[PDB]
Amino acid sequence: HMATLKRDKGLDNTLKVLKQGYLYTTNQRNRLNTSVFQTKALGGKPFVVVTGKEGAEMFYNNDVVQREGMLPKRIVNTLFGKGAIHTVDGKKHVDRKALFMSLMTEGNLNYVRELTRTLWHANTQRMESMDEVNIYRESIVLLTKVGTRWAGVQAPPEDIERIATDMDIMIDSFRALGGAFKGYKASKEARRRVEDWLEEQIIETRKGNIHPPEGTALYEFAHWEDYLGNPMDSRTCAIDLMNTFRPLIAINRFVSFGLHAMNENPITREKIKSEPDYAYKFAQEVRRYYPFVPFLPGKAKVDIDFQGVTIPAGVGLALDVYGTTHDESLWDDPNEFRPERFETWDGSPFDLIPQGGGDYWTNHRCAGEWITVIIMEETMKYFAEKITYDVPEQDLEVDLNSIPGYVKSGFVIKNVREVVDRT
Ligand code: HEM
Repeated sequence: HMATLKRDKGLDNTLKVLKQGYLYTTNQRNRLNTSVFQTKALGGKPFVVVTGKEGAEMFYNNDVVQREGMLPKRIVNTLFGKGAIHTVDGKKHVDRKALFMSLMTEGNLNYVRELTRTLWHANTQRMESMDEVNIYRESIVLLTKVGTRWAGVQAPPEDIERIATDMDIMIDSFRALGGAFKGYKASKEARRRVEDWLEEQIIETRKGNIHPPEGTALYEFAHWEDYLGNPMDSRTCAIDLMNTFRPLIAINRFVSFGLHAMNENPITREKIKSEPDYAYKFAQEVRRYYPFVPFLPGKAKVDIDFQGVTIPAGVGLALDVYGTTHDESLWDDPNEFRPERFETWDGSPFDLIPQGGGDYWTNHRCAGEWITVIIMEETMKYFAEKITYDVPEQDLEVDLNSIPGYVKSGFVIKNVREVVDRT
């Protein structure tokens, strides 16, 4: 019958995972000479790490994989929220996921494109006026304006900076993989403030005291009823409403990385300007190449025969996101930033998985992938075409051994000047 699963042995390898970061799984495959291995982590719990197209296709087979209950409790407490869409499976999930996906119309996607473009255009003067601009921060603030407006949440200009900071702390809060860390309680408090704020909007909308536009997240979520005819309770509704735009705000990570790429590979700036298709390819290449999501947790519902081993019923599963997006058999020279690779990509649901794999409607795949690519296209076109700027000496390192993925400096620019033909 099948072979015995190889192990990264140890009672609990969480510390070792954290020390090796986005390279943990590749390091283990390499040293064990295997495509699939088991490790215990998160308090002695076994997880079988799977990768590649075959790992992704199996991970998103709902007949054999459970996702409910597999996120670390602390990460639910800070990043996603109690009872969030990420936390449910089966009919309850498909029903609620349809609500998220219903927002992703052609018009709403066009709207997010236009918002992003207008706000960057409107921000030029501010940025010229600054001695230096930390792109990670400036983009998170700008994207807070985009995301709240797109979601139909009215956010007073005077609150945007605090909101952005709260979002930042939440987005960062997967850094310990569910373990204790110094910043955990601050992350919880950020979450409580943002949940309280949104809950009030939901209640006021349901009472008829405010009138968000039809088709926005706030409107649609406040009024939605599940397959049994019941609304979300107000707190859960606020939680899932946040899940429509916190991750939009999180695109600031990719904005920073994109400017990093454009800096390291200056030909890409010229190509963004010259080739209309190229900004899309560039955006896709940022998502593939840079680290953000390391892996995703699930559980085997039944014994699964996979790549010559048997994965036992009840054991954890970890889909390797970083490893799949850097798989040398999927991506020629996976550690080269090369937007042109997208000229030949067939659109598979199972290779380009930085925001999950599988199906939008029946799997837990990111609802916001289209938005992410849109926002990145517009933002990179802006920085490539609309302004010039200098990049001072700074710490540009992206440490692959440290979750979460960041440019150490945030990516700082100076001497911003609008590009204007005045002749
Ligand atoms: C900034 C970059 C983003 C990253 C790296 C990202 C990544 C991910 C990943 C890895 C998942 C989980 C896939 C799985 O569990 O199988 C996910 C789920 C989700 N994403 Fe994103 N995402 C991003 C942006 C967005 C945007 C912009 C939105 C909304 C506008 C969004 C909404 C969601 C939702 C609602 C889910 C949960 C779907 C479900 O559980 O069925 N994401 N995302």
